[PDB]
Amino acid sequence: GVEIETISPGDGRTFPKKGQTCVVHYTGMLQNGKKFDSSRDRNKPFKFRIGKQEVIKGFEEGAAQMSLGQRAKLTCTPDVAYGATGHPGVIPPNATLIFDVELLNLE
Amino acid sequence: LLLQTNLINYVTSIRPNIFVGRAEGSTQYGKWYFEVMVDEVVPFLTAQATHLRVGWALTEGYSPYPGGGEGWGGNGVGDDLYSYGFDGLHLWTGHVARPVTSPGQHLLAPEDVVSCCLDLSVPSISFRINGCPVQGVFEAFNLDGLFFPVVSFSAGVKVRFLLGGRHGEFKFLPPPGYAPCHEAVLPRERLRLEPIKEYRREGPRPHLVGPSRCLSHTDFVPCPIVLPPHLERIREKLAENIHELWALTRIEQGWTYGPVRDDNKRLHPCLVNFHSLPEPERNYNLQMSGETLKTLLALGCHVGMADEKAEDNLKKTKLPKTYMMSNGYKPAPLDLSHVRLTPAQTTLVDRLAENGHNVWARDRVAQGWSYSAVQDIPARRNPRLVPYRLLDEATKRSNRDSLCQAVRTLLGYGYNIEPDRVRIFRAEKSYTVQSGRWYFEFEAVTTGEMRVGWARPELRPDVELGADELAYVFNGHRGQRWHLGSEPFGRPWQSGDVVGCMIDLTENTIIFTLNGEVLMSDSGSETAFREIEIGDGFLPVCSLGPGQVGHLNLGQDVSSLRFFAICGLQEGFEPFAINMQRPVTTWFSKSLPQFEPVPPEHPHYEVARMDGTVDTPPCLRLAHRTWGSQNSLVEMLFLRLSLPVQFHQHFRCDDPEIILNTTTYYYSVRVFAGQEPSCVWVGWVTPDYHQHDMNFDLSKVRAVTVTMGDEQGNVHSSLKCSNCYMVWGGDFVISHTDLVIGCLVDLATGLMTFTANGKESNTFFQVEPNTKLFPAVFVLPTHQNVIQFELGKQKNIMPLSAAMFLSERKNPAPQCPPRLEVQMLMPVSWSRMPNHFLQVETRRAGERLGWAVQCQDPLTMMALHIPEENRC
Repeated sequence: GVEIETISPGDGRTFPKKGQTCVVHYTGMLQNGKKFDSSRDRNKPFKFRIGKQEVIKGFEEGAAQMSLGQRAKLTCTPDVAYGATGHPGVIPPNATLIFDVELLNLE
Repeated sequence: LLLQTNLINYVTSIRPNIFVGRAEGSTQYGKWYFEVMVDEVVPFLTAQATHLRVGWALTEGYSPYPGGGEGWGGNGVGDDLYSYGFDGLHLWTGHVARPVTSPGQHLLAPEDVVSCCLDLSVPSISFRINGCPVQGVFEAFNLDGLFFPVVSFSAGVKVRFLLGGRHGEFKFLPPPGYAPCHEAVLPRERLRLEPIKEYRREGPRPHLVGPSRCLSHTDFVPCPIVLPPHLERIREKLAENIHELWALTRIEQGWTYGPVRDDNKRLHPCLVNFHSLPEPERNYNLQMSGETLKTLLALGCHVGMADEKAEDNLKKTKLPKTYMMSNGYKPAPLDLSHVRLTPAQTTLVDRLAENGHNVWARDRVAQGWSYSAVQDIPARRNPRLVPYRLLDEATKRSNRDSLCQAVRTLLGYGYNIEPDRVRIFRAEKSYTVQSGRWYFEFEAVTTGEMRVGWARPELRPDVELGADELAYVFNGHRGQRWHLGSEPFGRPWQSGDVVGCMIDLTENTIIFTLNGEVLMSDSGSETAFREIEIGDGFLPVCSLGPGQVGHLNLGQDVSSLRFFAICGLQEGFEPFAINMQRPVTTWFSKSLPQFEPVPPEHPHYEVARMDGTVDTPPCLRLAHRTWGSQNSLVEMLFLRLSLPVQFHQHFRCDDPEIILNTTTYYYSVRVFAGQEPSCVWVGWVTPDYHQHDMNFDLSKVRAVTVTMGDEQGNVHSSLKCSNCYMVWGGDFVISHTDLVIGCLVDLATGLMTFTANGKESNTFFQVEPNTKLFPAVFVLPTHQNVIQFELGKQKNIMPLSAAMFLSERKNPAPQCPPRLEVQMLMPVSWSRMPNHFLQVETRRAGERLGWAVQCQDPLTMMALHIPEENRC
């Protein structure tokens, strides 16, 4: 279950399809309020291909429901993103992940 | 467990001079309305988002400091229980975000109008965005204080204010019963845009200010015998005198005698005489004369009756041909030109005029009137319904010249009448000097209580600056030096003078120079303090009183020093920062009390961590060292433990099986003999608690009740946010037995029940899913033995050491590690001024656009997070 709560409105007609790149200037957080990732401290936007299983399952089912220029807030459940062993050193096991994704250009 | 770092933005806060309060006697309306229209917001100027919320706050609590605070950082509106923020889709109060269900939910985009409704008669604070109301309001809040509009913006935000019709243009019409916010401005003040709790103000030559004296809660309220026969006959003679004085000025400006009464036609019905006045005019004068002598001996001034022959020898004043009116009849008032008023009577004529309007303000408030800037007779609003110290000088002089008439004629008849805290601005401890000769200066913009000099780096902010042996300081208001007492020295200050301070560590002498002139004492000595030890060193210190303003030029530039070459250069003294590439950082004192551990060598309180026997669990005690005579300090101290407990993020919704699967924890305290249980408050404290008052009670506890429903009007949820979740010990019970107050928490359901002596009570509390709670006991010591934190385990519930530590979650034995100590809330603490503040542009642009405000400078800083106290 991915809960997509919007933050700023977008275009509402351009949505990502298969085999298409996206650029996403996200910043990820935990449930407690501690930030574990940001793509704006590096000033380099994250770019990924949809459908080829680069990102986690919660990220792409989260990025597919948005529009161009829309900025939303996801709450990825721990079942869909790093369930048992997690990522060692960053995210504790069985932790809820929150993402403030923003799609800049190209669907 | 370890310290975290992140880059956080800077935020400000600006208010107008619109304070709204309610009391027993409330002279304001109580329900107001204002609008805020945004026009330009950058979404992401830096890596963190631009923080922008809108709402109200109170006076004494909302102190947004630029460096440090609660949470990770960037504290503004909504980050405490004192302020109420709204960003478009979150209702911020108490540093927890509540998401709303509003049509078209988004952030505060440009070209948006956000409105804030307020009512104090019943607590309710509503918000409507772009003419559509939101489904979330704040109720059951505390009203001990005054409310004012606050916005808090990060870098890259321009926003306009819409306070009233005279200052702006309301794009939406207010609801019926909500007055515009421009009417509650006081007559002694014009509407300004100012920051809150400031310490740095930029000037032509940066000026350091003191704490502002804001308005009190009971300052807006107005505050209020037999009569002997020797003064009962003079009440008619004074009443005809005032009617003769009223008819004299009325004929002088243009009123005439007539049967009908008209102001525009200038008709006066009582212009002939006092007996020619009608009966409701006559008895009104005598009750008003009966009131003003009723308050005359009510202040305590003694009157006597003498020299009756000299009063009868006094005639009426001379009236010329131009003095008599068009009817042919003139009043003949008593001449008071032989009698001159003394300043003792000048102080009493202000006190009688103060008592006359405050009894007029209370009776109009009892009728049902209120105050506004406009004068609306059918709306029950009149602009002079403020107390006498908040009334303008035009109305204050008008009633004093009207009451100076009645005093000097009664004096002409022979009757004789008988008569927050303090800020400390010091430099950093890495710039302390040990040798050589150093000089700095201090300009005084506003005269008053300011103390400048040199102090050692081990200076405590709790003591008054100059009453201890840690500073050699010179006070300039009454002209005396302060070091282990007081002694007169030099001259008093004026407004606009520079005070030069030189130290010389080679001869151990300090010289104070006021405006280039070397100040001498009464004995003739030019040096002020002699034979001072070096020790740990000296650093320049500066104190400013309440409301005072003055910059401390430490002497970084040589040409910026005004009186350096006149005195203090050829003697050998050098400026402080003569070769420094960056400006000197200053460490200033806070008035926000923060928790910190008890010192081991404290003369009044001490603790002792006692070990656990087979009968008594491992426990710790506080005992008063000096309870009897010899400088005993008995004031209410607030004690808190060092580690919090953390509730589980999702709620649930003896035998070894029941102890390993339970999530409920217990701790108790035992109140000793001789300690009265009325002064004992036991429970839990959530970390944003910064109230240190010696008159603490559970009614003086911040509580905010948020109710958010659907668009139909029915509610969906009700959450109460408080910082102090405790109970009173006097409700449970020379007591010879000991009172045991226990606390029960369930981390799965979030339910807290309080037990006393093995009996459960009627109270219950529910918390947020993500919160932390500190076990605290607030107590006033009325014995040598006060309290005792006992971390014991009951029959089937684990002690508190399992919830606070992860290694001992499954060990049920009670332990007391040295990381568990007790804290105490000292009222002051040391923090550091930042070197670059946010530059704000305040300017009114047009009468319909409103007051515009903007900042564009990007600023970031790094800070520690410290997760066990959630304080940056």
